[PDB]
Formats: sequence, structure tokens, C-alpha cells
Amino acid sequence: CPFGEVFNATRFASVYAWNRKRISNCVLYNSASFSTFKCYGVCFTNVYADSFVIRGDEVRQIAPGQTGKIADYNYKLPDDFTGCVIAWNSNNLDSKVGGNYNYLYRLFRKSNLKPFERDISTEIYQAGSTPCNGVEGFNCYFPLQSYGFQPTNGVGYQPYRVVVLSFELL
Amino acid sequence: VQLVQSGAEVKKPGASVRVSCKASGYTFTGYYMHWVRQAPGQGLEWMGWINPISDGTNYAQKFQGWVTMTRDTSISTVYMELSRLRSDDTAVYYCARGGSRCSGGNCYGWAYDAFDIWGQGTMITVSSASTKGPSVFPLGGTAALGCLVKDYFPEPVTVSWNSGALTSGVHTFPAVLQSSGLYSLSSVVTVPSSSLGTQTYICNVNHKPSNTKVDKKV
Amino acid sequence: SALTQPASVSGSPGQSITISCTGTSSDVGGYNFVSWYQQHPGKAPKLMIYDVSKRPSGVSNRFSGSKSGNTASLTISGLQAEDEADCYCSSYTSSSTFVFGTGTKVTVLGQPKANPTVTLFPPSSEELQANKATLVCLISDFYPGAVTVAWKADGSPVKAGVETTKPSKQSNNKYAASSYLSLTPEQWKSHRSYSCQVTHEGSTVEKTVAP
Repeated sequence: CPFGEVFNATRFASVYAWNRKRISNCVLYNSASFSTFKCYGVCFTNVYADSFVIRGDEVRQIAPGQTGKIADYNYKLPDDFTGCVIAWNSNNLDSKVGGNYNYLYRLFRKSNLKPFERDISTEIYQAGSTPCNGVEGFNCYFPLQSYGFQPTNGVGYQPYRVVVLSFELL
Repeated sequence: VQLVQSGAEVKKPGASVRVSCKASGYTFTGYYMHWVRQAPGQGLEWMGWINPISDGTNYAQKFQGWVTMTRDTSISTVYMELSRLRSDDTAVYYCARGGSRCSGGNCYGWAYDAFDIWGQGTMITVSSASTKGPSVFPLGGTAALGCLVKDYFPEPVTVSWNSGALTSGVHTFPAVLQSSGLYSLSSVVTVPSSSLGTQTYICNVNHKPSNTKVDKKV
Repeated sequence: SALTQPASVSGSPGQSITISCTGTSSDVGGYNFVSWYQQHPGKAPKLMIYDVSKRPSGVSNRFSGSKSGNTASLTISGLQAEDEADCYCSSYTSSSTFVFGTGTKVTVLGQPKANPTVTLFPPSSEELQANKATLVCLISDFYPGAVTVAWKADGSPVKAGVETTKPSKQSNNKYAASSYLSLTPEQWKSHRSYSCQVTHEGSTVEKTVAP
């Protein structure tokens, strides 16, 4: 299957517009190469693959019934998570000098998600009876913030790529 | 964590100007990018800001439309345009950093904490005139020699005596806009009287926008 | 869009000074987001106090402030001539915008009255061959920074071609300024002696140069 297309892919999208390189019509643990390798639950029919930027703390987020920013306001899962997840570093790739703004994550949103929606809006998150009309400032914000990733970040603050391999069996 | 603005620029009335603010050493997108105007003698008038994450402007009710703020991600640089320039837009325009980390508990904090390097904007009709550098000779304990630099436009002019670490009592007065749209400063020195006839004193005047280097002996 | 400071505050060395920032029930009332900025002449602003009371690192503990009701305060303790500046206050608004106060000059009393030292130069003979001429009067190291400048021509005053700066702080707390005299080579050579005469607190230093 097209793994070298999906996995070792020079650009990965900010989570706010998470990729779905679904494959079809077509060991990773052993000889260790990656940080988080969890095959939760454990032939497939419809297999789903995803990749986005996160730091090294909040891999915790992407899981059934798990609570916080990249679960809540970016990418949330159901409670019966059958699949394999491959998370691993990308500090030598995702960390330029004096700022890495090539990445983003959704901060401001009224509600969390249900499982597996994508939502990409830059529409100004309504905060007060004072309107926004797109004119931000106070009572009117910009929904996202960038990760601003950079290299000396310790064990907590460095970008780590993720592979989500969710499966659906009709 | 450091900012640097572009240099002073002159525009004839009716034109516009590009004015940039450049970040170094901190996350350029987490914090907002504001801009404030200080005309000569007046206080600081907030103008507007720009979200470095892709777009987003708010202005104050006197600068709207004709001021236009934009950014670019590649070199961590933000830009401000002044359309429809008229004479009392001549001012000093700061870019300001202070902004949208959070509204939560872990992270927060407002109030512009990193300003920048006072980028002038001069609006006049007069054309670029170059420096005319006559000397001013000395008159005995002390002595005061200098270089007069006359009839130039625009600011600034860099003066340095003997072009290096010879700066005992170097005082280079600010120019007055003479009543013709031209400038004129003066760089006076204080030197011992016994050094005269024995040491050679040579100012270095350099006016960039007319490509003019000038040296003379006093 | 209006937050009200006094234009002018005057404090003694050692003493404390109060600089209020009025704002009615919009942003200074219910929004604990008053901020104070300091500005020396020539220099860019500097963050004195953010978040009503807190201070950012490097700023002396001598500075302090609170905010209750419709008045925000910034108090400088143990004053110094080092502290003499423009101190602006600042808040953000329900109007989503950002708004500075009118600005407050601090003067710190008790500084030595210093007289101007005056140097006067003659016209530049190189310019005489260029068919122009300039007298150069340099006024340095005076306080308080006020100079009336008058030019003379062997006794009677000359009005045209006199062009003078407004007094400006140098880097050692005393003031400084220049004056120049546009002059025509025929008028310079015909006379006996022109004079630069500077007046400061009623003073009579008058440098004079002759052909």
C-alpha cells in the first residue's frame, strides 16, 4: 500500500484541517522507530489514515473519552477506538529558527467535537453581545493559534507527528 | 526577543509608503502585532493591529481604510501602508508587540511589552539634496573644531570624527529644518590646545540617500 | 475612547508621586486591564506596569499601582531625576479597540541651574567661493532648557536668515541647541563683527566673531 506517500510525507497539515489519506484496494512496532505505538482494541474493509502536528505532551488527547485542546477543539474520537496509532518526533523536521508558524491548532470554539469531524473555519468566534462581523479585538478573537514550534523545547513542547489508523467495518 | 523597523522614508504628498516591522527570537504568531503613531510633540495614538496568523485587522476610528496592515510568514516580517499621505501624517510610527497568548490560567498577560526602533516618516515636496561640508576651524587650554554640513535633504546624516575610536568630547548637534525644506547639523569636538598643529582632525560625513561620502581636514 | 490623565505632575527628590488615570465605567471600571508605559525623549516606549498591579522584570520595585472604581493609579516611590519622562496609561475596551491616555509629563524638582556654554564660528571661506555663507552658534550644557537667541550686526539686530532649533536634551540631563545665520558674503565682509547672544533665565553670554 502507499505507505511512503502517507507516512514519510515532507509536509503534514496543521490539525485544524487534518488530512485523510484513506487507503484501500491493497512489523512497524518491531525494530523500534517511534514514540507512541498503541494498537487499541487489539482484515479490514474501510481503513482510514490521518496525520497532523502535535507536541510531545498532548498525544494523551487523541483517544476515546479523553479531554483537552487537541481532543476537544481540534480532533476527537469515539469511545470504542479500534485501530493502531503511530506517534513519533518531528523536531529535526518541524522546527525552524525563531519560529515555526507553518503549523496551527484550533483554540477558540464554542463546543468540542463529536468523533471525526473536520472543521477549518477562520470565522470570528462570537464572544459578547457586542458583535464581531469579522472585526476582532476584544469580545471578538481569531479562533486558532499557531504551534510556533521550535527546537530547544524539552520533553514537553516539541512537535511529534502522528499516524491514526482507524478502521470501519460496515 | 527583539524587533527592528525599516528605515526612515520620505514621500511627496499624495503618495504611499511601505513600513516594515521584523521579529527576531520569539514566536511571531502567538502575540498580536499592533502599531502606534507619535507625531512630534504629541502623545501616542493607537492605530490598529494585525493577526500574524493569515489575516485580520482592527483600526481606530481615524486611521481606517487609508492605513493598511499586512504580514508575511517567511521572514517574520509585518508591513504597514499609509495611503493618501498628507503633510501632517509626518510622524514616528511604532510597531507594537503585545497580545493573544490566552484568556486562561496557565498562560496570560497583555500590554505591549516589546516596542521597536522609531521608524520616521517625513512628508514634503522638496527633492533629495546632498550634503555640502565646510569646516569650522579653531580659535589656550581647550579648543573646539567642527564640521558644518549644510543644505541637505533628507535625514539622517552620519558624522564620525576620524572614523573610529577618536571620540573625546564629540558633540553632534541636531539639525534645524531651515525655511526651504533643507536641513543643517554641526559636529563640534573638544580637543586639547597642544594637540593642534600636531594631530590631524578629519570628520566623516555620509549621507545615504544622495550617495555622498565627504571628508575634510581641520 | 477617552481615559483621562493630568497633563503635568511635579515631584521632589526622594518623595513619592501619584499619577491617576481616570476612566468611567467602561474599561477602567470593570476591566482590570490598565497598563502604563514610560517614554524618554528620543527613546521608544517601555512597559512600566501591566495587569493593573503587576510589574515586568527589570522594572524597579519603586514603581507600583492599583485600580479601583473609576481611577487607576501609578505611584513612583523614592523619585529620581532618572525617572523624568512621559508616562502614558492604557486600557483596552468593550469597543474592541485599544486606547491610550492623554499623557503625563513628570518633572523632578531640584536640579542645578546651569548656564549655557556658547561657541561661535565665522563664515566658511570655502563657501564664500561657493557664494553663500553661514554663522554657526552652538549652545550646550544649560538648564532649564529655555534659550532666546538673538543675532546682531555690530550693534543693530538682524532678523532675516536667523534659523534656530528648539532646545533638546542631550545624554547628560542638561539641554542643547544650535543657531545658524544665513548670510551673504557682501554683508559679512562689509560689517565689523556679527554677534550671537543667548538669553537663559536672564543671562548675557554673547560670543562674537569678526572678519
